[PDB]
Amino acid sequence: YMGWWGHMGSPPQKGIAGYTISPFAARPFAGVVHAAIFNTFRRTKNQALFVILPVSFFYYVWTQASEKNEWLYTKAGRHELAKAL
Amino acid sequence: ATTFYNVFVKRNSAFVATILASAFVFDMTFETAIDNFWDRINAGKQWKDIRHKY
Amino acid sequence: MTAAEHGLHPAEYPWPQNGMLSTFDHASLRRGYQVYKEVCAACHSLDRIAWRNLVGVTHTTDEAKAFAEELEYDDEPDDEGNPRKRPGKLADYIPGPYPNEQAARAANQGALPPDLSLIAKARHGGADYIFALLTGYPDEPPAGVVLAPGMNYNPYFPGGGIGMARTLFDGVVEYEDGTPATTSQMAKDVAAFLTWAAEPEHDERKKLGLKAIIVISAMLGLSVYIKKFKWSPIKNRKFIYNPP
Amino acid sequence: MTAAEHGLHPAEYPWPQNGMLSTFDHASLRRGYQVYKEVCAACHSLDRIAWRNLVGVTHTTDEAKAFAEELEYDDEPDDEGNPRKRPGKLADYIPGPYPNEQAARAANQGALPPDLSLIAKARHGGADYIFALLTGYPDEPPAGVVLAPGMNYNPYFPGGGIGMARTLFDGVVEYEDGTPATTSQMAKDVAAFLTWAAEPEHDERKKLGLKAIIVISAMLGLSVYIKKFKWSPIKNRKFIYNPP
Amino acid sequence: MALRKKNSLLNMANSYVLDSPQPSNLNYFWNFGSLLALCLVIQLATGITLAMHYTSHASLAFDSVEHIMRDVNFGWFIRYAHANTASFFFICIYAHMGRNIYYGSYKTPRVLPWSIGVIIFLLLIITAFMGYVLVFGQMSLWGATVICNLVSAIPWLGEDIVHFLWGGFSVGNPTLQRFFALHYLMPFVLAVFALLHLIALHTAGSSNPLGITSNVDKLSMHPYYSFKDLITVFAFLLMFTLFVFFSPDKLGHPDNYIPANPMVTPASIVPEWYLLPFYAILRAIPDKLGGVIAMVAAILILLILPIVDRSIIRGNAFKPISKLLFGFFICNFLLLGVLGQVHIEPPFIVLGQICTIFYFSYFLILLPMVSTIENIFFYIGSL
Amino acid sequence: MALRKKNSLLNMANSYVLDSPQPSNLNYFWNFGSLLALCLVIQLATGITLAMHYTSHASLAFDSVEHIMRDVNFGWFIRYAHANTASFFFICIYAHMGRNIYYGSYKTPRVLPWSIGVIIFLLLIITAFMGYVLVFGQMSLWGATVICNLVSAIPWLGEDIVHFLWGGFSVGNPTLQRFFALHYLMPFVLAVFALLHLIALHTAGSSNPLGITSNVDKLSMHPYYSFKDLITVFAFLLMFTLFVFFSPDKLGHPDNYIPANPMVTPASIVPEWYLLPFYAILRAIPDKLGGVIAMVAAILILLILPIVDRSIIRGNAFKPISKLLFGFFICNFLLLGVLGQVHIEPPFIVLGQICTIFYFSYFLILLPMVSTIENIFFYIGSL
Ligand code: HEC
Ligand code: HEC
Ligand code: HEM
Ligand code: HEM
Ligand code: HEM
Ligand code: HEM
Repeated sequence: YMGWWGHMGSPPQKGIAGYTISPFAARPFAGVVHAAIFNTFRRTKNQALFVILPVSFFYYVWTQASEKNEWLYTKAGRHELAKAL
Repeated sequence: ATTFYNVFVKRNSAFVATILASAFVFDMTFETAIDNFWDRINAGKQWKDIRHKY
Repeated sequence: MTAAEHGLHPAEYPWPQNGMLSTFDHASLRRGYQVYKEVCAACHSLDRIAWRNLVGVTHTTDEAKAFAEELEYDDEPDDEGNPRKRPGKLADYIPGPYPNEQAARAANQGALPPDLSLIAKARHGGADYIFALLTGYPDEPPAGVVLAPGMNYNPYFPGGGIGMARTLFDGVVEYEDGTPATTSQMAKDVAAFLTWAAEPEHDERKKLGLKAIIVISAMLGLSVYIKKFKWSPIKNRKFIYNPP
Repeated sequence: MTAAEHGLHPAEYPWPQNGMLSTFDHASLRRGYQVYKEVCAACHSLDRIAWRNLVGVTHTTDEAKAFAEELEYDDEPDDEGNPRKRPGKLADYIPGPYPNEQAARAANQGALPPDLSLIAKARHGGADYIFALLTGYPDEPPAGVVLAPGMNYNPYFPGGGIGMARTLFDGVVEYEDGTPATTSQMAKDVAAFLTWAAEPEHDERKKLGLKAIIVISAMLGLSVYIKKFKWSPIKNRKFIYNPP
Repeated sequence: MALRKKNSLLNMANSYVLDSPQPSNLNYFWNFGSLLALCLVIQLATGITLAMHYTSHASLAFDSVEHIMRDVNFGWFIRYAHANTASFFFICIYAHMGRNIYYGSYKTPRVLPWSIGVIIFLLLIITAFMGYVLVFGQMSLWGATVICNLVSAIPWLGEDIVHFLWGGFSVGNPTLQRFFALHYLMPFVLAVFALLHLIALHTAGSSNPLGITSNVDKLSMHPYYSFKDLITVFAFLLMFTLFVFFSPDKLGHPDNYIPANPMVTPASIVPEWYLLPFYAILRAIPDKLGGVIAMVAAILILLILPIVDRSIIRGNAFKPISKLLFGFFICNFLLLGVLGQVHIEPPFIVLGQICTIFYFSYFLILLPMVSTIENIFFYIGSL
Repeated sequence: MALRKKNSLLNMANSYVLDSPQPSNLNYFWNFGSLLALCLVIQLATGITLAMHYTSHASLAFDSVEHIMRDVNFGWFIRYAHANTASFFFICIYAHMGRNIYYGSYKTPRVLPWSIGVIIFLLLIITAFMGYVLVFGQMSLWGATVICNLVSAIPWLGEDIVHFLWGGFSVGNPTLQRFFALHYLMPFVLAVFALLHLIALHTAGSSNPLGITSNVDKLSMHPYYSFKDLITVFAFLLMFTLFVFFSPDKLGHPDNYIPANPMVTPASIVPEWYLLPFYAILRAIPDKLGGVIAMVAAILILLILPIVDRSIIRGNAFKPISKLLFGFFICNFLLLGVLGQVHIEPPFIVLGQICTIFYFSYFLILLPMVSTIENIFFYIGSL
């Protein structure tokens, strides 16, 4: 499934012209400020829900469970604990 | 500044010699500099600061 | 579990050694050794500490040799193969108050006072736990606590009933540096001393960490420049496609 | 080196255990233990042998427990942490005559009688050396030998001057099996016993070796048949060459 | 022809670290492979060094570790480095497995590197469990006791096997000495399997975050990924530094600084943090043997990902529903970790069981369903 | 295409042990390679097992070996197997090196496997020396003392390096514990180099006893050399059996059954038998540093065989004069071995020096001369 240099196993390529400049000729940090602010904000915004939803749900679950557990082992929670066992 | 490149950078033998000599200097000076800094932020705390009583 | 069964969690006190760049206060360490020697050493060993460990931390070579030379240690047998004692040397370990566990328990109504060389690492809380425990004996147990015989109430100890009685009272030690020996002062000093005993590398470790942080930070910054530099041909690459 | 400095090399005696298929004579082992116990044990320890090791070699479980129970061994401290003794158990090691090296040397004009658990492996010659040494004290040292004080002449010992005096004399032991306890008989028995002590696996080892020899021999024979079988196409290959 | 290609030995190195053709778009999550190799190298160097100072006999083991801390020059560093890197090794291995699951690295044609990887993961667990025992503190002993007693569940022979592992009737000297020997060995076995999974991967090449072929656009491993790997090496070393130098015991259990005492049982016997999710899965099943099977199945079930993922598309970059499901799966795995260290009390008992059901249902139900549905949405959605 | 060729992992195995094309005329001296692999496997298995029972602390080491002999089930066998196989490993390695020298396996195109082989030989020596120390009997200690004191000869830093090796001011606990760790490690390093020299060899293929190309007539490694290797495996196991079961201490020094005593110096401090020729070479030079250099040079000089053999013909099968010279060289190497264990007394002092001169002159003078002359005799002789 993968070859090696010169016979990598790409479908034949024809008509793509690729251009680049020397590392010494480029500014390595060109547009870094724009990227660090706007690009990172864009990428983060687009992924936010996929992190926030599961994290917030499982944190809420843990919070409820730890608070119940704490309450069951107080004086006030004696009766509810007796039933729970 | 071409001069600087030509002397210290162009030949890799010279570049590596320069890097190692710089590492030697850095290592010795950084040691001394941190020692002094550490003694100033921890003044009166360390054994060397109370040793004089004994 | 009940809070009682866990023990009350000790406050976070601002120890001199808290802080990325902070050493122990060695004057406090020295005071704390004197508390260990005059109070705790009656019941608790410090078996992992040798006299040489105190030198250049709390005491000069001469003071520590004096401490060693006051004691008798087991020598190699004499020429008739009879046991002999010798005076202590700096390489000797600080000797314990009891010859074995059984003797220790017999002297403490069944409880075994732990070795204190590691106790600051061996309990959640560290210095703070030792300080809280030594200072945290209430005059009277909270109403309704039933102590087992030979137990004392201390909320910081898990379960509440600890076999060690309160031992620090104002002026049980006379510090040689003129510091007022209050319960709180002595507890702070001995807790600092025990923390040092548990992690004697602490001061050196934090200094080497400072050097490491600085060098590694600079290398991280430079590695980012170098990565960006070398990758710019790939990032900057542009294409023109003319379908054939 | 001179022959003296090497020691005379001991004769090859025909021990019952010499021979690929031969075990120790266990009756001799038992007799030899009795010689160890009544003669050598005064000066020499047998520290690597436990009472349990004698069981089913030289003695029954009951005889060996009796031997163990006659002695006192250090117990765990009592409840006041005072030292205690207990009677011996089969798990205990046979105890030495001296508490340390210094006591041993003091009792033997400076010489240290070695532990005998490994002595059969630890000297060139093995059983033969032990037998030769015990039986090889001449009445008079060869004319011209100057013995150091407290040394005895024995040609088998390197240098000739050995700190151990002759100890086996006719009838120092009374064997329980009615065998005449002659110097030579006792030396043979104790030498056999010590050989067993050095290599207690000896009997089992040689039996497993017999099984291994047989299986491995058969496998070697068959591997030759199989090799020849599989190789015959290559060995038997024939060519016809017609230059093109 | 250049020497690095001509000479057979150099050419093997060349094929892996220099001319190796990589996709040109690997993101930073492809850097965990090299971090894991760095952890493995640190563990070998520090581990072999500790072995020069450690004594495996139970009468001396704990004290030999104290001797390393106190007497050996830089012993404190080598000990803490070894102990903390064991934690980082698991952070990196979970990250690496997470990357592989999210980007579908387990799909054809990479089932073999994935499957060998599952074995590497098991060997890492065994290695780290045995290494923990070597300290012979309270957690060392009690952890060994409880974990080795799980083998008692194996029917008929279980008891006999436990006594065989222990070399004894309880955890003690024979167990400690054998774990030393095996703990020394297991990292070399682990290195061999790590190398095998790379060799297996080299037939297909690395996957990439788009999940398409990279055969069209390759980049030499060096210098591009060499210098990109340096960034995470230095980021890793910064995290390593903050633990090893400034908080060396944050990841540790204090009870392991108390010498092993078979009489006193510690308050709560929990494994090291990285084993906690498996421990929660074990507690979830009431049956002893059931629990053990579930715990093993929680690892071995990874082997069925190649089958149960029915997607026509490799990885999750373009699959919104799969990404949500993956998010929940990961967070549930973390909740299992947390429930592994709580006390067996309400309401965590029931919660642990629900999380365990969610864990298994991801592989057995949800991933097959969601991947089937998304296939259909891509087809109908683009018509 | 058959699976063993298709799958990359299987194909690596296939290329070495199954389809590997071998000359059809290898004789029994080509079987030492597999015997050495068998020794290496036996040493790993027995060694790792001993490590489960051995304690590296100097206070317990000797006693732990006695415990293995006396208490551990089959401990006697595992101990003797490990100790005797160390001897067989050197018999087989000398046989393998002898085969290689006689048949010109060191000539192009096989210089690289030969040269890696010389390093394997050095690692074997170090491995076996450290393993011997672990017993901590009298020979263990005194051998470590005298061998490590050779490093004191290195100018300026020599003394400092010895203290560094020892971890102390004499051989004692620190030395023993570090040798344990390294003795455990070194066999794995040795296995890697053994694998490298095979990979290097695979480019040229095995030489053969005629010294001609075998490209014209090849045989699969299996089944032909598989079944031929079995014969020597069983012959080896028979020899192994006779030592391990019937004479387990024939190759041993009795003094190693006396616990190490730094005060008492044993009568005669000699290395294990397989290092004796190098010890004779060392004694031959009066200068301390000279002696050490000569001893190392006696091994490293093997690296120049590719250069100093000027023959146009590979190996000795057809070279009567070279065969005689080789015979004398081998017998001299055995005489050196014998002189390694005699006392430093007349007339063995002078004899040791003459044998050492003969040893070096083989590589430096005689082989270059004889190989040049035989070239001429073949050319003139066949006109
Ligand atoms: C005369 C007895 C005695 C004196 C004096 C004493 N202790 Fe203790 N200590 C004990 C006993 C007994 C225990 C065990 C209590 C238990 O386990 O119930 C103990 C326990 C402790 C513990 C650990 C409690 C735990 O979490 O297990 C610390 C820390 C401690 N002591 C420190 C000190 C310090 C610091 C001093 C004095 C400066 C001190 N002790 C003085 C008898 C003493
Ligand atoms: C009362 C003293 C004493 C008795 C009885 C005694 N030995 Fe010894 N034995 C020694 C001493 C002392 C040495 C050390 C001699 C030396 O190194 O010069 C020794 C040495 C030996 C040696 C080793 C000699 C060597 O090569 O180093 C053997 C073997 C030995 N004894 C066996 C026995 C046996 C068997 C018996 C009795 C059956 C026995 N001994 C009785 C005191 C005794
Ligand atoms: C010691 C542990 C490991 C090391 C050192 C290691 C190293 C690596 C390296 C260097 C790569 C190639 C670069 C990369 O993708 O990051 C890689 C790829 C891979 N590893 Fe690991 N790995 C280890 C453990 C695992 C485990 C536990 C798994 C699976 C459970 C695994 C599965 C894979 C897979 C599937 C790939 C191919 C991923 C891809 O490039 O698409 N590895 N590994
Ligand atoms: C994957 C590689 C490894 C992992 C994950 C690993 C893990 C661990 C862990 C978790 C411990 C417990 C540490 C503690 O809390 O003190 C430990 C201890 C130990 N490991 Fe390893 N280890 C590895 C490799 C090695 C190797 C190769 C050696 C070589 C001998 C080794 C030797 C030791 C020793 C001697 C200890 C006991 C001393 C101590 O606790 O620090 N380890 N290891
Ligand atoms: C652990 C030690 C070693 C092992 C396991 C080993 C194994 C092998 C094996 C299996 C072969 C191919 C089959 C054969 O010819 O016997 C071989 C060939 C070879 N070995 Fe070794 N070897 C070892 C040590 C050495 C040493 C020390 C040397 C050289 C000083 C060496 C040099 C060679 C050479 C030159 C060949 C090619 C010989 C030929 O086929 O003509 N090896 N080795
Ligand atoms: C090339 C492989 C090896 C060689 C040549 C070798 C050699 C030796 C030798 C000569 C001894 C002295 C034996 C004695 O007289 O009692 C020894 C002891 C030892 N070796 Fe190895 N060894 C090897 C591999 C290993 C390995 C992989 C281990 C794994 C730990 C190991 C563990 C030991 C141990 C624990 C001892 C001490 C116990 C004893 O003396 O039997 N060896 N080894």
